[PDB]
Amino acid sequence: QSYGFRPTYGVGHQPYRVVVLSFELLHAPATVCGPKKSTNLVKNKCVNFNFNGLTGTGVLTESNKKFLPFQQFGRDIADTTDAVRDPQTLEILDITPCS
Amino acid sequence: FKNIDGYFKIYSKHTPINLERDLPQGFSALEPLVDLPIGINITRFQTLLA
Amino acid sequence: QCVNLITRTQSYTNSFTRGVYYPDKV
Ligand SMILES: *[C@@H]1O[C@H](CO)[C@@H](O[C@@H]2O[C@H](CO)[C@@H](O)[C@H](O)[C@H]2NC(C)=O)[C@H](O)[C@H]1NC(C)=O
Ligand SMILES: *[C@@H]1O[C@H](CO)[C@@H](O[C@@H]2O[C@H](CO)[C@@H](O)[C@H](O)[C@H]2NC(C)=O)[C@H](O)[C@H]1NC(C)=O
Ligand SMILES: *[C@@H]1O[C@H](CO)[C@@H](O[C@@H]2O[C@H](CO)[C@@H](O)[C@H](O)[C@H]2NC(C)=O)[C@H](O)[C@H]1NC(C)=O
Ligand SMILES: *[C@@H]1O[C@H](CO)[C@@H](O)[C@H](O)[C@H]1NC(C)=O
Repeated sequence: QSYGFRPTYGVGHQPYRVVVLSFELLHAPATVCGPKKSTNLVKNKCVNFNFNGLTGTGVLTESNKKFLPFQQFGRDIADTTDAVRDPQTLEILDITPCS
Repeated sequence: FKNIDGYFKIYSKHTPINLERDLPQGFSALEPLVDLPIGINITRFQTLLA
Repeated sequence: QCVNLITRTQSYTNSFTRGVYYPDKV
């Protein structure tokens, strides 16, 4: 059946553009997420940092503790969550307790 | 190749040899190559030739 | 369309300490 959709039609018959957003949660997680806010790197009186998901408080530094080009984490013998390289500039970082 | 939690993680590492190979007496680690998030039921596989 | 001429028998051999990979990106 055909729609008329003349400009003088009543509100009950006026056309409405309907957009439906469908979301799937199957057993196959991927990188389909929303946008995240990005800030500037801060050290020197350590501030709280949330680098790519993990959160810490240590002193960001530019030490020569070079990781592998595929690793994105850092852990000591005590499984301490060491700093991760910069997700943007790929600069290697390291953290220590802030006194 | 692995299929766990939907991620088809592929590990690989190119290692040169010197003579005939029979899985020689050497150690070498494999680095992750890709992390395809498809979650495909993979129960068979065939080596593709040219 | 394909031609079936690649099928052949199998064999066995002794391996070594192979297949070790990085279980995590840490
Ligand atoms: C990984 O191992 C290599 C091989 O020893 C290290 O490279 C040496 O590093 C020291 C310290 O700076 C230098 O004095 C040597 O001259 C380097 N050797 C070579 C052949 O380059 C490398 O430092 C190690 N990686 C880390 C992160 O320590
Ligand atoms: C994210 O975007 C920033 C800004 O464009 C990139 O920083 C630039 O990096 C290039 C090197 O590739 C430099 O020549 C520019 O001077 C940088 N610009 C600024 C404003 O810092 C950064 O490389 C990008 N990161 C990724 C992973 O794409
Ligand atoms: C893949 O095959 C499995 C069984 O061969 C299908 O059934 C799933 O099995 C797993 C574990 O046995 C369960 O956790 C799922 O709930 C099952 N799914 C259903 C719909 O019954 C499975 O459906 C196939 N496909 C996928 C994408 O896993
Ligand atoms: C591997 O298995 C085959 C058949 O199961 C057998 O003939 C062969 O001897 C085995 N390899 C070793 C090293 O035992």
